[PDB]
Amino acid sequence: VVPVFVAILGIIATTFVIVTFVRYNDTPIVRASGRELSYVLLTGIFLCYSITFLMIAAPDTIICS
Amino acid sequence: LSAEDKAAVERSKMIDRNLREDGEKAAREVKLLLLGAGESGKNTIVKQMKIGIVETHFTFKDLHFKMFDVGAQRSERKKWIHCFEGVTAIIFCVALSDYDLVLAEDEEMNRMHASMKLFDSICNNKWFTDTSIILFLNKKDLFEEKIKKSPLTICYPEYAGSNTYEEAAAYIQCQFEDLNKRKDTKEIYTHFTCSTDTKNVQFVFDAVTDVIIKNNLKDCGLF
Repeated sequence: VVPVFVAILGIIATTFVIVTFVRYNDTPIVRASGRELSYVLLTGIFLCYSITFLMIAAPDTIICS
Repeated sequence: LSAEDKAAVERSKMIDRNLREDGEKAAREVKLLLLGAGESGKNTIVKQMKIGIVETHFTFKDLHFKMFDVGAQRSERKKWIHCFEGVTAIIFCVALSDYDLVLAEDEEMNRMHASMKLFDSICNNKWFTDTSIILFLNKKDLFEEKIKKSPLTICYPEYAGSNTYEEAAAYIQCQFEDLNKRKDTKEIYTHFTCSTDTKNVQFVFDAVTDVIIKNNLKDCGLF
């Protein structure tokens, strides 16, 4: 249970950052940060909590892969 | 294809290779347009950079400059001004020791008003919307010695300030940087030049380097 809520809060925070960057696309601070690579890095951040959900799941043939 | 045609294609390929090499060599040089009044101290600045059109190549810290000059071209500037659309920067001279003088035998024309008119024409031209300007305000020593006997009210009726080299020079500088109506695309680098200054090449180097980096950042969509 504890990793689940930690991961959920992580997902919510990452979503907030992504949404605010989309809404403020043309501002100097956002443009100076390498937008096209910023989104890739944020996807990388998003994947880890899904990794939590995968490791808590029941072992199977698909889940091992 | 005959043997003669094969020789012709060989020769054409050699010519293409030579042209590509020459173009790559020419793409890495800073091109400067030197503008100003005839007596605005252009000659001294030209002398201390290098240690129809007149061309002056010079190098600083492993970088090259060509520095074209069009002072001796008495004709319509609208006809040939577009040949300089892609230059890196524009250098403009003012000669502050001109606010109490007249020019062109008009006998009612302040020299500095003519300089401001020329600056306004060049800064807001259609071919120069994203080209930075290096403004040299030279002959400042004559201004310092002269400012005591004559006040700034001859050239500027509204001054509301003191007669000192600290406030009048800044007043003239803020007049030239207020004629720019494109503050969000270009910028003006102002420097005070004088006899035996010897530090103007480095100022030009810094300004041009900042211009190059800003252009490269804007091309990436990173600025």
